[PDB]
Amino acid sequence: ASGALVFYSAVDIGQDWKSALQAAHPGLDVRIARAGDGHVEGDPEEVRYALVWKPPHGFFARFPNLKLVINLGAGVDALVARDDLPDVPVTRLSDPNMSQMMASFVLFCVLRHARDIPTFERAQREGRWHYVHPRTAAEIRVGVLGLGDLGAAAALELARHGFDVRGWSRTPKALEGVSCFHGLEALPGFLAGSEIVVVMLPLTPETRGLMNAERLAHLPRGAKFINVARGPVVDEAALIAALRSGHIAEATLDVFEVEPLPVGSPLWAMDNVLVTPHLASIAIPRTAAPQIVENIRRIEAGEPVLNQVDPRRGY
Amino acid sequence: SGALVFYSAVDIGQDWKSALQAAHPGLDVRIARAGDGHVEGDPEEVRYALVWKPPHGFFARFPNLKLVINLGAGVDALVARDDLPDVPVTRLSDPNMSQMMASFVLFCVLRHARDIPTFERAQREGRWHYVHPRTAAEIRVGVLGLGDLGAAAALELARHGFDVRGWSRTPKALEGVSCFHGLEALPGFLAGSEIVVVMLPLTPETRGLMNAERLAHLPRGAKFINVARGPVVDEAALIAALRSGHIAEATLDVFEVEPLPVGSPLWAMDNVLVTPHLASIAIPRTAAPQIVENIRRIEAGEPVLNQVDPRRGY
Ligand SMILES: NC(=O)C1=CN([C@@H]2O[C@H](COP(=O)(O)OP(=O)(O)OC[C@H]3O[C@@H](n4cnc5c(N)ncnc54)[C@H](OP(=O)(O)O)[C@@H]3O)[C@@H](O)[C@H]2O)C=CC1
Ligand SMILES: NC(=O)C1=CN([C@@H]2O[C@H](COP(=O)(O)OP(=O)(O)OC[C@H]3O[C@@H](n4cnc5c(N)ncnc54)[C@H](OP(=O)(O)O)[C@@H]3O)[C@@H](O)[C@H]2O)C=CC1
Repeated sequence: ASGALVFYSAVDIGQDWKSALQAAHPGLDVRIARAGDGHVEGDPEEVRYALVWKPPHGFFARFPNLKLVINLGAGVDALVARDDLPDVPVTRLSDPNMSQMMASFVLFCVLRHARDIPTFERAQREGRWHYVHPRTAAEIRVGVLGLGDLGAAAALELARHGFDVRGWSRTPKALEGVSCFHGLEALPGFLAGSEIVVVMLPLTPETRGLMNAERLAHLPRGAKFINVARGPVVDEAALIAALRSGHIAEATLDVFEVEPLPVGSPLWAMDNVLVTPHLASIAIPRTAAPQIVENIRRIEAGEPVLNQVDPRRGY
Repeated sequence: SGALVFYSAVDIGQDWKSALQAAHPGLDVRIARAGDGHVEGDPEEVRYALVWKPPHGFFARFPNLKLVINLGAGVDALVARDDLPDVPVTRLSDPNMSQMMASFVLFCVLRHARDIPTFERAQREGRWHYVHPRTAAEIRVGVLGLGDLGAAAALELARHGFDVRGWSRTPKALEGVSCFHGLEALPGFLAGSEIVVVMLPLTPETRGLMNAERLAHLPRGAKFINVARGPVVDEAALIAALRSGHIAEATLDVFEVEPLPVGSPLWAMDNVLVTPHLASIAIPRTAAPQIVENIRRIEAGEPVLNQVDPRRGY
């Protein structure tokens, strides 16, 4: 006995999401809220599901019969910090296609550093052919901070390519072919062995500024630093200082403390830093829709929903 | 077992010697002198030769040679020699080398597929510009050559969700890859390849295969990767196709003349990535086992692994 789904995003095409959802669930009542103020036509009491990205303040209070919130990203740090969040299950998008895209992107980042590509790019700009003897993957230790839906998938993929892979999480995890560390006490040792490090942590009060000057100093000199998580997990000023002193040799950064990265940032002009504009992975309507309609079915049947977030923890 | 002679001006003989002796205790390994190939000891005891571009007449020093092993996966220079002895000729081709090449090809493809050169151009201008990412399933990737390296790369590309196709001389079946074969099918193979990866050996048939005409069969805006041999591509024709925008971007590990001459237009192109011929390499420790296994086989009268056809050139 399905109710209506309301959609809000200023940065996603409502019609694409609507078409995909209706293909997965014929006859689903989908209402596209208006960008900016969230105004939506129809009876708001019929709305039971909300698929959103950064909706206006008070948006959820429009819909008193809301049974389910779905964030349009894998991250929920802004959503869970809201004062108007209703006391219902909160879910995020986290499908195998998103997983694959993120894992492939992380692999690209790691391989790019592992195969000395920034050295060749620097040399190419000078018109210089200079052979550098390649290293095998087995020689290189790669650490993944976070072993969740995305982090574990990336770690497992890195392991397939022959890297000596390690992972860090909050609680114990077993992951075949990956050296698993857990807890804050183990973090220095985890970092000490990570020649290449990949940040795949959600942003929470515990992770905010985790990679500060002290944590960066635990990485071995010449480490390669990749952030595909959230910018404020890293103390950006401290990363810059560590890049400038040569403690961090190179970095690939998809996320930043302030996005877009301000024009004045020293990171722009550094030829040992690769800046991507926060697009490591995204949900695609056609492949994201099935899990959404499955959660609609579950909420109406009284079954527990997939990909539920803990609003207190923030992931 | 007889003695193995080693020749290379660009590989450390001691590392190869140590690895071979670990895999085959007591193996008589003789390091020939760089430049002229002079070696101490009785040359009649030498039965195996592990070489990279040895001097002219090098093999004629060793009349009891039973086996040649090239220190690369490619053998185009070796098989063109007038002094090559009529014995089995093998190349290095181990699963570690395979993995390294496959990972490198994956890096190249992902770099193009995820629009990285666009972000690098933008970064150099201090400009933040979002470009909506494409799923791997939307992107067709073609691999020219489906051998030890080519098939491994194609299979890896398929794991990442790309619509992968492959081209070879004779029919091949490769799970999850659209296989084309023969010269008649090449235009159609290329026409569907948004990203193309050259993984062909250099032979008279493949030399200049990717000429102006073949490049024109690729769709406009194609991304072009060469990790094979430079002369498979008509370099001047590639440059012209880059300049006209028919080829959007390229990643080139190999060139007609290596090192790439300083005057080449390719150096200064921000849509071209130049790497200095190092896509994949043999590592002594993991390459040695197959070499000592072929020594065992040649002495037992068993057929050798990774034999090349000197007439065909691979
Ligand atoms: N750049 C981009 O475009 C994108 C970025 N992201 C970001 O990636 C993040 C990761 O996604 P995903 O893997 O699915 O997240 P998950 O919620 O599935 O997993 C989070 C992981 O982080 C660990 N973790 C959380 N807090 C701590 C802590 N204080 N100390 C140690 N480990 C901690 C968890 O450990 P445990 O389970 O034991 O608690 C778990 O291993 C998202 O939250 C989002 O911020 C996601 C998609 C795209
Ligand atoms: N850049 C670098 O650092 C490196 C480059 N290489 C290069 O990679 C090349 C390929 O390696 P590898 O996969 O092991 O080689 P293989 O010898 O195992 O396979 C060769 C492939 O090329 C195909 N082929 C040959 N001639 C033609 C033709 N005329 N038309 C169509 N297809 C053709 C073959 O088809 P069929 O099977 O039907 O015969 C086969 O699939 C090597 O020759 C070497 O030059 C290798 C390692 C490192």
